[PDB]
Amino acid sequence: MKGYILLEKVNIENANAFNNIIVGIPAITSFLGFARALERKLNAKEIAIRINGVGLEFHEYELKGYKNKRGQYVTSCPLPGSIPGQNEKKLDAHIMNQAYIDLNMSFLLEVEGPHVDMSTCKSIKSTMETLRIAGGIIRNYKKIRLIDTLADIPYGYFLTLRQDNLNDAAGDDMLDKMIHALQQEDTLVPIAVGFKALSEVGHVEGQRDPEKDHCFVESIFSLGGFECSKILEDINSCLWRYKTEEGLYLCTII
Amino acid sequence: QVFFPVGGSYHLLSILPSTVLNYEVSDRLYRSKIPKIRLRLLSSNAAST
Amino acid sequence: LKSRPENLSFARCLNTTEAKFWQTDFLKRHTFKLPLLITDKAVLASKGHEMPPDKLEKEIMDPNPQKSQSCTLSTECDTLRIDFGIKVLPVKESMYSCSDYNYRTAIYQKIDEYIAEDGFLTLAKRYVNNIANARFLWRNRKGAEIIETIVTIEDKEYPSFNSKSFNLDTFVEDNATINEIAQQIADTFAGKREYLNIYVTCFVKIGCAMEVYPSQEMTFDDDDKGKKLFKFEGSAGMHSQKINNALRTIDTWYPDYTTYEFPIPVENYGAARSIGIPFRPDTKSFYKLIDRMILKNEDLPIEDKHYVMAILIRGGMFSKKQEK
Amino acid sequence: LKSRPENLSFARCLNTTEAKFWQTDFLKRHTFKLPLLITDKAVLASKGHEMPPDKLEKEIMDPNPQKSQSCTLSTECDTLRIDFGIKVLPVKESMYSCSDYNYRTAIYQKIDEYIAEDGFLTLAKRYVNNIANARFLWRNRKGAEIIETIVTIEDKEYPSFNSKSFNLDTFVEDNATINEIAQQIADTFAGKREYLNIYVTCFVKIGCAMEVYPSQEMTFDDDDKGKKLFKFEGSAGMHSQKINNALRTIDTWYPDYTTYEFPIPVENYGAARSIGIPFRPDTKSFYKLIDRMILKNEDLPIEDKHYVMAILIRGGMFSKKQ
RNA sequence: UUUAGAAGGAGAAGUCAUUUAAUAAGGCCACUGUUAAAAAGUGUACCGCCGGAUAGGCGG
Repeated sequence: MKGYILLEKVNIENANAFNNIIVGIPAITSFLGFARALERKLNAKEIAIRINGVGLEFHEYELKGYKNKRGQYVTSCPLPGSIPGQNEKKLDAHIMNQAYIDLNMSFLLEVEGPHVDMSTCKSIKSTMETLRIAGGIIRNYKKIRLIDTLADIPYGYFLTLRQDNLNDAAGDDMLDKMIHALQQEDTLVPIAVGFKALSEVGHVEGQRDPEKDHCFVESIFSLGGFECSKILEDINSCLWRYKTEEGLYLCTII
Repeated sequence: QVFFPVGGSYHLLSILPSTVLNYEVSDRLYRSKIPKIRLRLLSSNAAST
Repeated sequence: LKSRPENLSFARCLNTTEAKFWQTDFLKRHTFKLPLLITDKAVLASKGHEMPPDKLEKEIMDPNPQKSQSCTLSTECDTLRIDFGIKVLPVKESMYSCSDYNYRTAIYQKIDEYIAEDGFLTLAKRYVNNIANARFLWRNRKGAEIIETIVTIEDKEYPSFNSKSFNLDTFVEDNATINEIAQQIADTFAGKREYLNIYVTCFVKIGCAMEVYPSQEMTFDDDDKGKKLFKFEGSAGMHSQKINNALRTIDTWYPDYTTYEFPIPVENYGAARSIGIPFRPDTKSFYKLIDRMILKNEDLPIEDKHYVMAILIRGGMFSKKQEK
Repeated sequence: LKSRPENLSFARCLNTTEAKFWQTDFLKRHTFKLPLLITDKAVLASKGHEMPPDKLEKEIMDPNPQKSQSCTLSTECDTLRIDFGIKVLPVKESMYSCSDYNYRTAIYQKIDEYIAEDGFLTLAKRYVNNIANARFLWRNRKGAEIIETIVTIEDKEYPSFNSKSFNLDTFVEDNATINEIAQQIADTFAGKREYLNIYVTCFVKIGCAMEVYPSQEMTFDDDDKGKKLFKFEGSAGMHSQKINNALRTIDTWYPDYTTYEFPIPVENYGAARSIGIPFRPDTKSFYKLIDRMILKNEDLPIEDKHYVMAILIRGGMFSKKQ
């Protein structure tokens, strides 16, 4: 009994916003990891469901910092309290690159499995209070609803994948193509969409969990665009789902 | 380090940053007109270290 | 168990949000409110900083143009209102990462023993005491006529407090509202409750057209070097880090407490920015106690247990000394 | 202790709000008041500045378009009313930061001794004197007929003042109202009370449709050029840090005082823009005096103690590089 | 199982003195607002009695 569950107007504060060369919208892997963590939390509990495909609907945003009189953005960071390792006893601590953002957004989860009903919404509502989104903290939400019609989606702008615009530009290396495609269209923005592979599967001394498979990765960047909900083509052509290849962990639409 | 759902199992990642890509992006954005951020949250001593 | 695990981490169980400032009148504080905004300003000072006796003879009579920002109540509203909220999560279900397994079992066993022995009530009472006395007013507090604090859990409006009649060096344990709020907090701490939500609203009668003190941002810019205050959705506010630092000022068990007689924020080495010296640079630090508790099994005194669990509620990265 | 700590700063103890300008009539002083707004005005100069004789011949007869603002009274009201307020906090509870405990205890002991001898009464009298003679009017004081100042505490309306009688060079300590207010101010300064809230209302009679002078905004060479005036809640007003400078004119203990014989604002190096010479460029400065008072632990004349307490009341950043 | 886990930017302040925006002028012509209507919805609730109870109950 497949269905769609909509989480309405979720507020996130101090969400991580600094990739290697991207500042602003957090990586899609963070949202997919949040959905996977929610699914794992439920599966560890009695209610057994599964989540495949997440749709993001932006409503509001605010970068942590201020705007210069020249129009640029200047980002602010919290005062570093203490850092483990050497020089951990001195009052002042070193400052690295970081950025933060607040955002209020709606989520659409394509959930499948037995017993998809109002009890599932109540369970997700009870268990979502102990979660974090992209390193941020959830503060408030509008409601949780069960949606099967596209007309029930509230007003907002979704985020999709537009790699065709990247591939349809001049320049040999794709950095020039990305820059040129950004020059043509002001809607397009660069987003992180996954990780490549820079080594082989193995085991190393010291990791988060010495049972899984270790692999050094890189950050994968592509393009994306914003489409209004009222002019959306179809429900299925807005979702984000995993994709696994030979060291090509990625998120796509399909 | 993060966890990725490979198939039905999980993989452990060890994300690393590409500084040469960062330097190239800085140069290209210097000679461009796309909106950008400066991100001057660093010091000479730290960058040396 | 030979040493700490190579990768162990925790998360804070007391999550606060960003405070928001509103201005109103005291006689109508329950009905209406008005926004409070931050206004830019420029000043022209004189060079009065300590200069070497060579540069001083050349630029003593020089003007000093500087930029700044300020917040100020209006001429007909004399009450400052600050609203925020707290989220409470269990300590046991907060160890995000632990590489080892025997260490995890030992940590769970010690936490369960502490829950059975005390019940997380001392720390809960101290946190609610910090809430009640309105320590979160780092600067605005001074020179206030009436301070009133109201705490609501989900729908039950608990009776208001009077933060003026509360010492900032002593802790009170005889109060019914404090008792029940701390009991619910301890229930969420131990594991009997999945989560807890708290909403705090404070009214201050600072005076008419006086000055309020929002939090100040930490920014870097080559041209500008002025003062920039924190703007939250177009209104003045306070950072969540600053509020959290006031709440965790409960440490009264540090060495040489009888020489100082004031609580300090709980940290790994007992360092406080106000004083400039670490109060626990030695075997009373968190690392030494956690080594004398888990690695070599030994029943520590109750005060050190309180400090260790208070550190655990704060959270951090308490891993082993990483090596090449 | 041997030196000042690496982090030391004092918060101010006399918090003055921002003045707001209103206009009224003198006979209906306690009846009504009207807002006083600011009006734009563009001007056309004739290039009257000093120029080198090279381009002077070719560029003398040209016009000069600039822009500016102005604020004048209306054609039916001749009195200007200024309202503001002061908050007084204890001197001891003002050290914002100090990265040493011995220095904190030494400063507390010195303040306790100063309270024991003097009691912060002379400075309170001088501050109320600077309130009474209306030194904060600045350019509005010139060419005025009647200046009347009223000070209100809580709900007690103190008797009015005749501000023109007081002289801007000598301090009067024989007035009953001045001493009565200064007693409360000294009590708040010492620590007998927690805070004090004073409210000041000044009526100045300058004439019908005359010109008033609010504070002028400081503009850097980024936005534009032209005169801009300060608008507080729409109406014109004075900066809060400009009123505080007038109430800080109490320093009559500098060297070479007999040569000039006037007060100056309390500064670290004794700088005075009104005369352009520095009065404390040497061992009589605050930095030299506070070291002998605390570190060397030696007695000082009561004038230097007065100056040091006056500096502490204003506040500042007295840090020290290692 | 989220580029995961952690965080006090803070104290001090005088913007300012001057000013000639000024001369001249043609808004002009032409035009089809049209057809049809239920302000009614009770139109305003009075004289009296048992009530010693401002409890609650009868007659025209």
